[PDB]
Amino acid sequence: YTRVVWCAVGPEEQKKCQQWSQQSGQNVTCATASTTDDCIVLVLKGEADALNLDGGYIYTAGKCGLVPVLAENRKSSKHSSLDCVLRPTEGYLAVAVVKKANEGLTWNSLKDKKSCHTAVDRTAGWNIPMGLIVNQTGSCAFDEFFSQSCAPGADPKSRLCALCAGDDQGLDKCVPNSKEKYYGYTGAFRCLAEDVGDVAFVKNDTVWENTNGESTADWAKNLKREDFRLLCLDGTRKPVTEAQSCHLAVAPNHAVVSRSDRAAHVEQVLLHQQALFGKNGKNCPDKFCLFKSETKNLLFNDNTECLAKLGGRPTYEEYLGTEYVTAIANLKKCSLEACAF
Ligand SMILES: *[C@@H]1O[C@H](CO)[C@@H](O[C@@H]2O[C@H](CO)[C@@H](O)[C@H](O)[C@H]2NC(C)=O)[C@H](O)[C@H]1NC(C)=O
Ligand SMILES: C[C@@H](C(=O)O)c1cccc(Oc2ccccc2)c1
Ligand SMILES: *[C@@H]1O[C@H](CO)[C@@H](O)[C@H](O)[C@H]1NC(C)=O
Ligand SMILES: [Fe+3]
Ligand SMILES: [Zn+2]
Ligand SMILES: [Zn+2]
Repeated sequence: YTRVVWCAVGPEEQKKCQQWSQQSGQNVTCATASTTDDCIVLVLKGEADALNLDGGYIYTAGKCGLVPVLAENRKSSKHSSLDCVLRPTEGYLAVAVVKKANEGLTWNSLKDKKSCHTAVDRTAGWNIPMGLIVNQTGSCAFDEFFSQSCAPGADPKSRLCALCAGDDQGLDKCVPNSKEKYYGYTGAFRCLAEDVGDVAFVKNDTVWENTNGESTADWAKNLKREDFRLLCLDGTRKPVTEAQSCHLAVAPNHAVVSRSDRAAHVEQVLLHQQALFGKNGKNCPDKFCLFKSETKNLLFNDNTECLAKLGGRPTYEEYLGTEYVTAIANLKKCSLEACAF
């Protein structure tokens, strides 16, 4: 009676989830929805139990009363004896990436350029960079700052969707799931790499995992790191090896959320599922790896080492930290105490 219904966002997640479901002997089964917001609503209703969320999505979910359960944890430096599940999480570095060739474009000349964003309301792709730009300009006209963008989840006929490409057929332009060619970390970095946009708002790790052979994927196999630079907030440009000193912010790790009344069942099952299909897991790479999806980042980021227990049974505000929570409150002025649903 601890069976968990995962929420898959879009059909490729759904496909991975079904393979997970089948491989788990139905300890995990799958609900599917078209956007993250719809998946949150399913969980609210009790029609799904859980999914992994970006930080901006944890905020929306948390005002609706959902709670973080386990955090994604990637490759670590200090405290590396301590086992992944126990090891605290550090956050990731939100960066703004450009082409080297595009000379002279800096954090200080982004007005009227072309922008690539993971999705609207995501941490590295939107909350951080738009939060900065509104604050930098005293202006809530964030939809008027770039000339065109791919910002999945924005109005498809607005300039915020003009660069979005939609699916293999050109359908679903600007939908916030992986059918949108330029959706997500890997999508927004693609948007930049094919020179559709002038800047992509992603995290530090995306640049590395999609260059210098780390990706075999079609558009990525020939990408070279030296061809990109990070935009720092002092107006300078740096190599993508300097993310530590040229980032826009540090982001709270993506975390599994659930209904509070289900949080404990979800926690146990996921710990158990990870021992079966995570990094060194009994059945990965043999039958199934929870943490791989050929760089599509389906249901978990592909760089995820393990899902880690959280210290202090945190609220969602505590999980996100009080800096990030205000920044998001401030930004949402352009648009306090209400669940959105
Ligand atoms: C930014 O991201 C890259 C890619 O994740 C980091 O480099 C990896 O880090 C671990 C140790 O932290 C190495 O052992 C991996 O092999 C690296 N991956 C690759 C593909 O080279 C880098 O450390 C991160 N930088 C900062 C400043 O956070
Ligand atoms: C308020 C709304 C708008 O466009 O006017 C908006 C702004 C930014 C992000 C959004 O995405 C969500 C999603 C769920 C709840 C609230 C906002 C929704
Ligand atoms: C924007 O301005 C407010 C007011 O100073 C500040 O609290 C917030 O952290 C700023 N947001 C970002 C994303 O830097
Ligand atoms: Fe994120
Ligand atoms: Zn910093
Ligand atoms: Zn607390």
